[PDB]
Amino acid sequence: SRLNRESVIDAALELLNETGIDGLTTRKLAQKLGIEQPTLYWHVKNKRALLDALAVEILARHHDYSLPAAGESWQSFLRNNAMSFRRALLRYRDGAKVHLGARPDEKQYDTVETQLRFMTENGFSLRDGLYAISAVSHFTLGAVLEQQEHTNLPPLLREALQIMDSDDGEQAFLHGLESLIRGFEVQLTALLQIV
Amino acid sequence: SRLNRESVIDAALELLNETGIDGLTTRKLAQKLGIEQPTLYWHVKNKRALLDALAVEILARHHDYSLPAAGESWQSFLRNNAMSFRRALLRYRDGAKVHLGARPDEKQYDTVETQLRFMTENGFSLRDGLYAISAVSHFTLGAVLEQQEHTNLPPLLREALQIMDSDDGEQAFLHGLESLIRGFEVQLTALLQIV
Ligand SMILES: CN(C)c1ccc(O)c2c1C[C@H]1C[C@H]3[C@H](N(C)C)C(O)=C(C(N)=O)C(=O)[C@@]3(O)C(O)=C1C2=O
Ligand SMILES: CN(C)c1ccc(O)c2c1C[C@H]1C[C@H]3[C@H](N(C)C)C(O)=C(C(N)=O)C(=O)[C@@]3(O)C(O)=C1C2=O
Ligand SMILES: [Cl-]
Ligand SMILES: [Cl-]
Ligand SMILES: [Cl-]
Ligand SMILES: [Cl-]
Ligand SMILES: [Cl-]
Ligand SMILES: [Cl-]
Ligand SMILES: [Cl-]
Ligand SMILES: [Cl-]
Ligand SMILES: [Mg+2]
Ligand SMILES: [Mg+2]
Repeated sequence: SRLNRESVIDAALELLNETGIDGLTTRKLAQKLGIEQPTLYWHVKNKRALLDALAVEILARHHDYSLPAAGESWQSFLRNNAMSFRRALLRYRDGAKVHLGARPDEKQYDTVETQLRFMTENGFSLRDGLYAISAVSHFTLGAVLEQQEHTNLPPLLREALQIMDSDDGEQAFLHGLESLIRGFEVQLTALLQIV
Repeated sequence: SRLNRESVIDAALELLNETGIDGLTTRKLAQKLGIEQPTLYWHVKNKRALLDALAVEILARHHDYSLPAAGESWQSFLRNNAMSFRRALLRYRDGAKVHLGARPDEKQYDTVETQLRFMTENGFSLRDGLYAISAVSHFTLGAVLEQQEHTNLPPLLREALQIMDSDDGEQAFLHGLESLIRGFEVQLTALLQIV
């Protein structure tokens, strides 16, 4: 098949949905592409190189709300941004593990920079804006990994689980997301006051 | 060596700190114990069985704040509980991945039940208390995985990272933790009012 970057990644993602991350190997990627292992190696040095690239391509391809709209609030941008991240991470099997393992890369540097600047433009110190972004990010990754990694008992526990299972974990994600955004707001608002 | 449960786990944890989760195999556990693979298999059917057990033993051994103190608030219990979880997950290499992969097990059912009941006793609906517990849990896991899985650029990004690196990610963890607890409080407090 074609072994340009885009084609190698198409096939690696397609494989990831077949095998998950633990089973994704270069050997199996080579078979999928109908090529010998040493041909693939010209293109893809190892699995870590492969994963590094998938993590970025997944976000470039499906993470539509990297940047805020003109006039958008930081409440609404962190909302939309976190929702876009969750969806892009769920679109591929072990998506959040492929994300976790990778390097916030040169090509996304300007995305994350814009975000840190955006947050500083609406009244966050750098410090408190990076904490806001890292918490959203850590909350969203953790919920998505649980959703993905789950792939007689006491009553509350029985009912709680039954309820978590009702939907994908989206209601529990969006609820905690609102708590997190408001917590940030209550902090930002108070300034030097004891809160 | 001894192949009682406690001894098998001691050696598996010791191995996990040597290899991490990806390198932990039953074959290597057998070598570490000085036993043949089929002797180990009598004791430990596979890696998934092994991981299931480590995840639980890690919490039984080092997660000291499963349950709240007499008189403690739900703000302070979720604080202490999340801090105990983070520490227990960091005590072993890829601790959060060993946690993620496992089954909230019969032996911890009563711990998590007590917690769901505790939260309902201080004015949460079951629904809103499970969302509170799952968000703490998802936030803490995600921060711990990032801390663990991280194992020239634009300025804000440069300074932000420099700052994240200053400590282990504990300041960013404890800051987001306070936002999350307050977000919950603002929700719980309002009742039927628009907030
Ligand atoms: C530098 N900054 C404070 C941190 C701290 C800890 C982290 O674990 C991370 C960042 C940058 C953030 C930006 C977040 C952003 N958002 C809050 C989800 C985000 O939208 C993107 C993005 N490329 O669009 C990420 O790279 C991102 O998912 C990400 O992977 C990050 C990340 O992994
Ligand atoms: C049932 N409940 C709402 C959920 C939902 C999603 C989850 O991803 C989980 C739970 C139970 C929670 C309890 C939390 C608790 N805490 C909020 C951190 C906790 O202290 C424990 C514990 N055994 O002490 C967990 O099992 C726990 O870490 C855990 O692993 C959970 C977990 O994985
Ligand atoms: Cl072709
Ligand atoms: Cl080609
Ligand atoms: Cl290309
Ligand atoms: Cl491989
Ligand atoms: Cl002995
Ligand atoms: Cl023995
Ligand atoms: Cl024993
Ligand atoms: Cl194995
Ligand atoms: Mg990331
Ligand atoms: Mg858990």
